[PDB]
Amino acid sequence: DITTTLLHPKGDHVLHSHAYPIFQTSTFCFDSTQQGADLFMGKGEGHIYSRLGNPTVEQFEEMVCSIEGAAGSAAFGSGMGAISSSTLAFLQKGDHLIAGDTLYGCTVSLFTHWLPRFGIEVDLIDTSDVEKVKAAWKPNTKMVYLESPANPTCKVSDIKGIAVVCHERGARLVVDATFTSPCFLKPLELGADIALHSVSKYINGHGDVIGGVSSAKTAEDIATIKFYRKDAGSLMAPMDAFLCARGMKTLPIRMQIHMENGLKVAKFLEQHEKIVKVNHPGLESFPGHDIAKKQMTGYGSTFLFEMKSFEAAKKLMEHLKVCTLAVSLGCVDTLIEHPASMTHAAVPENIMRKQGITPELVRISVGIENVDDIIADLKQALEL
Amino acid sequence: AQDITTTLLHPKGDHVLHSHAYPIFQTSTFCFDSTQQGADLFMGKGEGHIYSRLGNPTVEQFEEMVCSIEGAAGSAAFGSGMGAISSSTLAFLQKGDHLIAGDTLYGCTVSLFTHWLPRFGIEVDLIDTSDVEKVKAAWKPNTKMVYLESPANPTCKVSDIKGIAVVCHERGARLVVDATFTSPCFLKPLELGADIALHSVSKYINGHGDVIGGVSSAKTAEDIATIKFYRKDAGSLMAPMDAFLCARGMKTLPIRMQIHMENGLKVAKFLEQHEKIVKVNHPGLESFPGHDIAKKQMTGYGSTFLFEMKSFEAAKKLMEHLKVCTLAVSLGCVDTLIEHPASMTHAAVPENIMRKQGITPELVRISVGIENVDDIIADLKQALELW
Amino acid sequence: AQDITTTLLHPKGDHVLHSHAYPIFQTSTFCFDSTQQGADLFMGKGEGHIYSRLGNPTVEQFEEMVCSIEGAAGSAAFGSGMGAISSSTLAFLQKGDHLIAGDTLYGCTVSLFTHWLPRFGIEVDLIDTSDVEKVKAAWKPNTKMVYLESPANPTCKVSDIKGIAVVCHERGARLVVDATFTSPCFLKPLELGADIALHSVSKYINGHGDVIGGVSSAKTAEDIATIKFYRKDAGSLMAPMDAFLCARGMKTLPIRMQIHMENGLKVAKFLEQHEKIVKVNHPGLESFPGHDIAKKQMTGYGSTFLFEMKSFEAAKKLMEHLKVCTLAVSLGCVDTLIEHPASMTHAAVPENIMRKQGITPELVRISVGIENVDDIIADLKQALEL
Amino acid sequence: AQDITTTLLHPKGDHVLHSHAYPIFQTSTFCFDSTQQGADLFMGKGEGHIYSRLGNPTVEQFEEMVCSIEGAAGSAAFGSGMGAISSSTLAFLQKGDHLIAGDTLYGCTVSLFTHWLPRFGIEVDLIDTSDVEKVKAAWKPNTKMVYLESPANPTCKVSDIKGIAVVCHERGARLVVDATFTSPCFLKPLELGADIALHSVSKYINGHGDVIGGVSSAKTAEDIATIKFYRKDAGSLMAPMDAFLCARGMKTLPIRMQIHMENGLKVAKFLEQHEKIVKVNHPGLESFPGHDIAKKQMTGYGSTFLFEMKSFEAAKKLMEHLKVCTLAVSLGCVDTLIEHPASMTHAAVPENIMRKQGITPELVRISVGIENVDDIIADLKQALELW
Ligand SMILES: C/C=C(/N=C/c1c(COP(=O)(O)O)cnc(C)c1O)C(=O)O
Ligand SMILES: C/C=C(/N=C/c1c(COP(=O)(O)O)cnc(C)c1O)C(=O)O
Ligand SMILES: C/C=C(/N=C/c1c(COP(=O)(O)O)cnc(C)c1O)C(=O)O
Ligand SMILES: C/C=C(/N=C/c1c(COP(=O)(O)O)cnc(C)c1O)C(=O)O
Repeated sequence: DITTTLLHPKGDHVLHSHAYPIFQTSTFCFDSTQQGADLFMGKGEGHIYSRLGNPTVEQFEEMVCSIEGAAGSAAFGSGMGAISSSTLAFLQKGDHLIAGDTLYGCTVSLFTHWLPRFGIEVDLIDTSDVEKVKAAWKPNTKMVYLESPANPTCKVSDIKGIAVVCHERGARLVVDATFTSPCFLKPLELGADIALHSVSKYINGHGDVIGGVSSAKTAEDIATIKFYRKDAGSLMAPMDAFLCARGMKTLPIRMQIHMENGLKVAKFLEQHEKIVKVNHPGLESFPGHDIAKKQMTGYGSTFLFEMKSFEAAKKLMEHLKVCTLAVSLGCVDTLIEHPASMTHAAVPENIMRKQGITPELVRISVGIENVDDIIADLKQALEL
Repeated sequence: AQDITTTLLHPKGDHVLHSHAYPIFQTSTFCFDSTQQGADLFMGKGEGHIYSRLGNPTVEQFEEMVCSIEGAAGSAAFGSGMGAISSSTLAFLQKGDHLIAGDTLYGCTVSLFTHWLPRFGIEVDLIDTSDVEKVKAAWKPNTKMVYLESPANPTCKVSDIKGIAVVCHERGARLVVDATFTSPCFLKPLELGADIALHSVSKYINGHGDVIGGVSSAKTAEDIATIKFYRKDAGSLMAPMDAFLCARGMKTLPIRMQIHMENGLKVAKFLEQHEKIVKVNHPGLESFPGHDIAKKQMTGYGSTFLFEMKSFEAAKKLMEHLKVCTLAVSLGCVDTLIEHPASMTHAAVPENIMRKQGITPELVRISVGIENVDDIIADLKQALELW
Repeated sequence: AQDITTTLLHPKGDHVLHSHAYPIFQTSTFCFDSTQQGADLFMGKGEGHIYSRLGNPTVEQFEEMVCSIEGAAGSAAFGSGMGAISSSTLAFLQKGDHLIAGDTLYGCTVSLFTHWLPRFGIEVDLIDTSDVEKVKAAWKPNTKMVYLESPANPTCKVSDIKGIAVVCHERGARLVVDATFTSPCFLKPLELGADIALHSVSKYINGHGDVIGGVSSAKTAEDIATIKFYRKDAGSLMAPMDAFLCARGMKTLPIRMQIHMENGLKVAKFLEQHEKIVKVNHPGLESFPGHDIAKKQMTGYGSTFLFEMKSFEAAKKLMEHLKVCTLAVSLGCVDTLIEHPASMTHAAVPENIMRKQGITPELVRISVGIENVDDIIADLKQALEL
Repeated sequence: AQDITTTLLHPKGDHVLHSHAYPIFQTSTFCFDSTQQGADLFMGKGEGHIYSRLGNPTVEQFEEMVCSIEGAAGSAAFGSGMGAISSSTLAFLQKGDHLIAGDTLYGCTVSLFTHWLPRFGIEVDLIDTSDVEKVKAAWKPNTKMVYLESPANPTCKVSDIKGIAVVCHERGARLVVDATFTSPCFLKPLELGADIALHSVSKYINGHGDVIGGVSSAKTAEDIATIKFYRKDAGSLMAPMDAFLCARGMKTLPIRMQIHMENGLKVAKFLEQHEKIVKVNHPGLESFPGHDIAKKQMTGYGSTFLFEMKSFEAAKKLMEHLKVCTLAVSLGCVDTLIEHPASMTHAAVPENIMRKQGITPELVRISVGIENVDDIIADLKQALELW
């Protein structure tokens, strides 16, 4: 399994240190002018300046790279840094982007407010249907951007299918795989060109850092991403890379519990009288199931369910003793949130409708607490 | 008027659990009391926090410190100076807009303005901003922004910020000034007419060579809100631990800058009179073109400057035989740094731009630290006197 | 009743500024509202903080977490396991007192008991604590404390904590137990009758090999107050950053221990049936001397144990041709560690005490991590075939 | 002779992976090349590391900086000043030995010496060490150590270190000096004859009020080894992150101490001439007993000192109405702190020792920071002139 690989990453120890040191430094010394000049031309081994490359950050990069099966990986200050760099490194004025109609709030914001200002045409469309992608296609389409399962509805897209369309028609396929982690979803393995995550979520898993990572199938593309990063300036700080690498050491073990717990909570909720419906990709009733079952080796533990009214949703969210009312996901403890008024509050009403987000929906992120304790907490907030 | 040393040591805000040092909020998310209290914070209603990308208390304390020396309506911290530059430009500029920028800029700003902006349909001209008439001559009906570095990295070329600000204000353009080389102790672009002042905190502000970060300050509440809206989507964030270090570094900014200024001038004068040195580009020297603008618009000088040797081989012999100065890029550190712009910080700048910047293989850039100045001068002197 | 996994993920206490992760109070000192309020806090009156050596909120959060698994009146965090050991013993023992300690202990514990305590006028007898009668026989009118590790470092020798605690209760002596090797998931000494339970946090509790720290937990409020009073003067503090990392590490302690246990047992059994191996000392093996006491007193096992090679040359050959296991001291990390006690962790212990501990150039100690066991066995197997 | 400022900015030792800032070795253990190479390291042969309790690279960098200003054979870092004091005393003293210590000491040092040492069969007398004759009169055949704090916390009482060192040297006792209040910039006890100089690093050395730590330096390789042998068993360690912060703090130590010294003297003179102030105990004042000794044995003054108000009520009124000084214990921070010894730092000192120490409810201790001195003085003045 992946645990051994993550505990035994490639490369040398620094001064025989067992834990890899924190290179809390901005700059690096040169042995000579020639050696420094050589490093700026990409010749020889070594470092220059932490924005171009930091050993502690590179160590975390290598960890993600190996699990993704990439040619390379780039860490950023946030998921949004990885997202904006994995798109604006490639898209320019006159290009067209097709994006999933259902996305994290700030991704909607990026694609909807910023890209069109830079002359980039953007269409949000229902990517759970490959033919809708073929129809939205234009002669200037350079990229398709997917989340799958999507935030917050878990809507599934056919990554393999869309990848074939992209390869045939000369477009990059970019997949935000935050919700599932690289334990269970490896988009590069499905034909995607770029796979990215908010490391703030499962990969770090401890709710104490914000970070992003992007991984590219080709050496050229990862180099472009790092060239953009050098100029856009969204970096992972060395301390944060130390914590992300450290949190990643328990990643495969944490996901196993996340997946089993998310599944059990979802079923509990699904057969409860108070719950209209549960959107979990691992349920036989959920419309994305057959594709998700086939394209993923497991499931994350964040999903959405429907209450009968706003009052009922508020009442449930406000009477949990173990679950915490908070945005974010993928933390070791259970989080709960209300998309309409929180993570997706700023989404234009028209895109809101297309996503199917209403005041009755509540989103949960199941931690690794004992399941029966979290089922019990939900139970008393539902019935009592 | 309370001195700046005092202001930086006593920033406004409540203590947290009576802690003397401001804690490190190494957290991603924040808890809500109720769905209403959370919904409201997302609406901008009420006091509190949601998520560190949107606002982190440790970072916010550092932003308050900066906002207070700058005299701004607000400040935003970033993962790097480049994060601050991207967000202070691309937050306002859009396809069809025109930017006038100084022709002498930090190499990666050159790359940003030259490779990325045009790909986004932004028109860019690099102009000699030391001449206001040339800025006027480059102006177009669609000009939206002027971006300046003064003194410029690495040649110390001085631009008339005041004079340029008048033209921006008459014609509806934002004036954005990168004041990294001088620090906000000595250069306050918002007091000179700029709309935005920004810094690589990586340099003087932090001062200890152990953090990369950026900060941008705006004259107007609206502009700082727009910048932070961009930051939220573009994602260049200062990490809580890095904010804690920069705020800590900043506690000694005024006294460090006083020593930097005085050391830098003494080193420049020593070099200026040395047989081996052809020319010294320090804006505090009377021989420097633009000394008169610099002395009127600033209140001191940073300690990073450029000088000319007789040859490239002479520059290398100097650079490689120092025992106190360290050969490395960056600047504004407590210890003295030295580098060769032509093959290092500015090695990727396109040939025509490098020629217009005046960067040759004979040039050496020094960033003088806070060591005893006699030790620094004796180190340079022994290297210049080598067999 | 809430499960321990849930308990560790939901520590008691107020959030600071609504922060989800508990903040790192990297501060030395704290402000007072008024002279009266400062003065009151110095007298233990009212709620609040003064100075991090007396108490730091980040450190106290970690302390609360540990106090909960142990079932203690209170816990104290220190700069190291040795700080915990020194403070848990010398806070109580004074000139003329007598201490009985297990004869097989961590090397620096031996150094502490054998070099420093007798200089402070404290009499120390190291005796075989796996036999309760040898404890009774070694007793004196001035015996104030019994100190144990079980299973012991590095031989895993098991003592009957519960039987020894009865003797201590009867005779007016504190029982102090170093439970580092087992973690508080599996061994809770305060539940067996011990007065104090301590750990090198550097090991399983943190579990990520990147911090050094100690913790001590006491059955009574008066004893933990005494320990903290010693700590105020001796000055072995846990740093706020390290407390943040230990609390964070501890968030996964129960799942990590479960894997450590099952992994360790599988590796012990593989070695027990390999022809190159004379014996395996794992308290969870049916063939191990104190197995019955250990099954009864503990609810699982740590994954650090000792095995015997045929010669020094074979032991060396094994340790130096492993590709996954790392040659290094320490234990309880996420990754597998391996060490040669005779020349490393216990190199400094006097011949005298080494004879009685049964440590020889042929013993190798492994600390099995949470890697896939099949990878650890494959590494071991490959080295044993050269 | 290279200045101390330069020396601290340019410490000996190789760079790690060419990193300009020294990395933080947040690790517990270290890998061995072979069983022989590890065996060797346990015997003390070869270069390298084993385990962070025995030695950590980031902590050793901080130790070398301290060793370099002290002039020592080696230094050892601890989790606190109290860890440095414990390990500097109990590593040497054993049952039957006798210690002479100053009668005016930091509260917890009093607790250590009067509560813990006697329990270990060590005999202790607290003596007025400002009188060398009183030290000689308290000497016994078994005296093994004299421990001094000078100027003492909180009364600034001055001991003659040099004169007392002569007696220690003649009679085979170690002289241990706690030099926390003055910093190693201004007081170097190893140059005056001490065997051991120690500090709470939590104060001036780190300077930023965000770390608790201790350091002890010895004149002899054998003594520093014994101190470290004790440390490995007593377990008071400086954490790698804390060592990183202390080393970074120490980079500005000389300039910070220069401002502390000047500010502190100016505040003392202001208070000394103020109608509301009865007496000022600053060892830099001509009116202070022991000024002549302090001026001869130190090359400057710390900025923490004590003054006497007309009453407890007057003291409380002053302490509670300041806006730039912060009411809190500790000292040597960049910002100004103020404290009431009688009910705070020394509230736990036995009545007899407190009468000997001279501590009354009328005394206020101020630790003067690096704020502009006019701002600090104006803040004191407005509080002293309250309705
Ligand atoms: C508060 C944030 C939430 N999500 C964020 C997120 C990001 C953005 O990642 P940074 O937050 O920039 O690291 C990217 N991609 C996905 C699928 C996401 O869900 C949340 O929903 O609760
Ligand atoms: C290695 C870096 C050098 N400069 C950087 C720099 C930045 C960029 O700031 P970050 O490096 O992104 O924090 C922005 N603005 C100015 C005037 C700069 O000098 C250097 O010159 O040596
Ligand atoms: C290198 C250290 C090893 N052990 C340490 C240890 C300590 C001491 O704990 P600090 O090292 O002070 O945290 C206390 N108690 C026990 C049963 C221990 O094994 C080791 O054996 O490999
Ligand atoms: C709050 C602390 C104060 N003092 C401390 C101190 C220590 C003890 O050092 P740690 O505090 O253990 O680093 C040792 N030696 C001296 C002369 C001291 O002043 C104080 O006075 O206000």
